[PDB]
Amino acid sequence: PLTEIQVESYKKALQADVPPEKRENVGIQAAFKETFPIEEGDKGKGGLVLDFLEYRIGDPPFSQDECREKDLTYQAPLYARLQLIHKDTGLIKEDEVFLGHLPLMTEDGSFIINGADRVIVSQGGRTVGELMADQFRVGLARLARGVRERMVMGSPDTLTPAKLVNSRPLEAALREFFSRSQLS
Amino acid sequence: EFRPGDKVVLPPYGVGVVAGIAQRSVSGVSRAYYQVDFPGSRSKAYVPVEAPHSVGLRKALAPEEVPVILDLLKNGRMPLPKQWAARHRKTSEILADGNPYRIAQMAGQLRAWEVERGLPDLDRQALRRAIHLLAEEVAQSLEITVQEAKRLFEEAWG
Repeated sequence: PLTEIQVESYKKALQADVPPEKRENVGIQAAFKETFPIEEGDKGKGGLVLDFLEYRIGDPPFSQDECREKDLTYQAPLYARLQLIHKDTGLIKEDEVFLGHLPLMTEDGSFIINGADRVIVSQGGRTVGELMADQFRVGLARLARGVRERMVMGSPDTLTPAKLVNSRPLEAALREFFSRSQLS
Repeated sequence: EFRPGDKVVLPPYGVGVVAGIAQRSVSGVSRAYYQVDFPGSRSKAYVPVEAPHSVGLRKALAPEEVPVILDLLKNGRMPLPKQWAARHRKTSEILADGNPYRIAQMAGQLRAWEVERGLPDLDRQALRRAIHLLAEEVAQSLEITVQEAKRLFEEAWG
């Protein structure tokens, strides 16, 4: 079925059950690894590196029901394990940080956006995951070229992955992607 | 120099505990690190063994370094810059370096002002942040809660 590939498109796009090390360079993992690492500075000055280890997805605040009986979304928070390394001193600081909330499919094949049981569609051969997985790549693009802008206002000893990162650019990237979608 | 289970401090994330010695290859160069785990945090730090003081790592206060800290909060005085810009710079440094003794002595001075002459909010935030940090390292050292470590401080002032 059309809806079968899609609930699978999305399925492996996420690898949300795969042990990160057993996760493959596909979709989200691809997006992450394409984006990361981010180097900046001349190595000597504030020579920096922000690198990706893995992402985790923390299960949704509510099951289908509650996201439904409320003008909100069936979402899971997504966090990623990052390391900041000073090329100067060799110190690594590893935080898990929150990047964005992330919408989930039903076995039916739909999302509960702001309560609305909306629907995205397979275009130009691209499937659900793919079309989305590239939107992921977008936010991350925007987020890099952030992180690396912060990288050059100094504060080396003060800096942390946490401080290089916020949730806005990825929030936006999926905000827009899902404001362009059908209503079942 | 440092051993697993050692309670430690690493500016800026503060107190932690040496997990063990980690071997990471990072950017094509494999090296040994001390691994530091942070409080209910999921955040870690990896410090090269070759020189860890060099990079800010230190032991935390022993339970017997603690009463001297409490005396600093109670009776501590230090000279501070005339002008607010330079003063905030000094305090900003003291807070960053993470020297508990220097921080306690600063905090003692700042609190003193808060009483006699009055403390600017800007400087007040330096005091709070100082308290915050000291309460966590004292809580760690005596294995009491942070709320409990603060309450200690509160009494040291009256």
